[PDB]
Amino acid sequence: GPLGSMEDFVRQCFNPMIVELAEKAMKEYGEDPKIETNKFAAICTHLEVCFMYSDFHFIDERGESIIVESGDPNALLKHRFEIIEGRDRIMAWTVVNSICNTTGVEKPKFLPDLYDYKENRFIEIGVTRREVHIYYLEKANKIKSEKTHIHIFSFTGEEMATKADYTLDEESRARIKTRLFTIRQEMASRSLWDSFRQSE
Ligand SMILES: O=c1[nH]c(-c2ccc(-c3nnn[nH]3)cc2)ncc1O
Ligand SMILES: [Mn+2]
Ligand SMILES: [Mn+2]
Repeated sequence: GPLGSMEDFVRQCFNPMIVELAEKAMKEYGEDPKIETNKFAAICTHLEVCFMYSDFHFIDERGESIIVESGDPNALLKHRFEIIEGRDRIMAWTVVNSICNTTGVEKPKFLPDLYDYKENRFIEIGVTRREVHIYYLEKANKIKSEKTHIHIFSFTGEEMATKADYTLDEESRARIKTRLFTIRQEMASRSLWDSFRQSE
């Protein structure tokens, strides 16, 4: 079929909030979304997975973890996750320092993606177009800090997580995998996938 533009794919297939946050992130690092387009799409995808990982997960009045998918969570519930990704560098470290001084949890050396108030740990989310194990190993080597939990998704449904602890229920992680499958399939119909995959 005809080759589409990755720009078009991104703007048509990700929520505008995600696209804007990705643009802001690339600007901050001196990267042009209109030239590093596979990167733009990868940044959107990862950001979306971070949001999806956190979506609908609360902690109840009794202090326990619950899932609320209706868009009307009662006011006494607290979000289970803090989202660190998507924030500019100053605000991200501000949020991390806050958590670390509050919870007593040690300070990471690089910004992680989420903080889990149930499991009391930072999470690094990975999304890879390669084998999850190789990618798990790469993230781990950069982290070097036994505290941060790593959770890797691929575009083909494989996951790998620290100590085989997957944090979330199967249905939550299936939502993420279904979304990644949808992204891959749509890129493929626009003849964007092979390149996108190979560029990692
Ligand atoms: O885990 C994170 N990953 C990424 C990410 C950034 C760029 C790319 C990329 N660049 N060129 N192609 N892809 C892929 C992932 N950003 C933040 C993360 O926490
Ligand atoms: Mn990150
Ligand atoms: Mn990440």
